[PDB]
Amino acid sequence: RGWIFGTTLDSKTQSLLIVNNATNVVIKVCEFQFCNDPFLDVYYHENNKSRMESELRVYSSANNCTFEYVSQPFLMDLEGKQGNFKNLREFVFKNIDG
Amino acid sequence: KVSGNYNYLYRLFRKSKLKPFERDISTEIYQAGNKPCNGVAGFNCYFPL
Ligand SMILES: *[C@@H]1O[C@H](CO)[C@@H](O)[C@H](O)[C@H]1NC(C)=O
Ligand SMILES: *[C@@H]1O[C@H](CO)[C@@H](O)[C@H](O)[C@H]1NC(C)=O
Ligand SMILES: *[C@@H]1O[C@H](CO)[C@@H](O)[C@H](O)[C@H]1NC(C)=O
Repeated sequence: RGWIFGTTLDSKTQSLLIVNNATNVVIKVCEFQFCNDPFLDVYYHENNKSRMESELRVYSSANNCTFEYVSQPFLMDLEGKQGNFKNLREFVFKNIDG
Repeated sequence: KVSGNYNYLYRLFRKSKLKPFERDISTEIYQAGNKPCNGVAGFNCYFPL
C-alpha cells in the first residue's frame, strides 16, 4: 500500500508519508511522532475474512506540517485474468535535487 | 520597531555544510568544545539560532 522515506521517523526530523490508495495518492511531508498503529485485528487472517478498509490510523500528530500533495494513482492494479501472469511491478527511486 | 525587530532569526553553527537548496531546520543545541550538552546550553553549548 505504500512506502516511507525519512530519517529517524519521529517528531524531531522532517519526515515523508507516502501511501497509495485504491485510485489516489496522498504523499505528504510532516513531523508526525509516529503513525505505526494499524490496529491489526485478532481475526486479521484473510482466509476467514479479508475485510480491511480504511485501516490507516495515520498522522496522529502534526506540530509543523503544512506541505501536502495529491494527484492521480500511481499503481494500476490490473489483472491478466490469471495469477500466473502476476503484475511484475517495478519501481526505481532516486531523490536528486528534490 | 523602535525597540528593534527580533522575529527574524538565523542559524549560526551546524555539523557540516548545507547541501544546495535543502532546508535544515532543527531544534537542538550545538556540540562545541568538549561538553555535549543535553539541552542545558551551558558553557561551550551555544544556541544555533
Ligand atoms: C481513496 O480512494 C477512495 C475510493 O477510491 C476515495 O473514496 C477516497 O476519497 C480516497 N482517499 C482520499 C484521501 O481522497
Ligand atoms: C468467517 O467469518 C465470518 C464473518 O466474517 C464468521 O461469521 C465465520 O464464523 C467465520 N468462519 C467461517 C468458517 O465461516
Ligand atoms: C511548530 O509547532 C510548535 C508546537 O507547539 C509551535 O510551538 C511552534 O511555534 C511551531 N513552529 C515552529 C517554527 O516551531
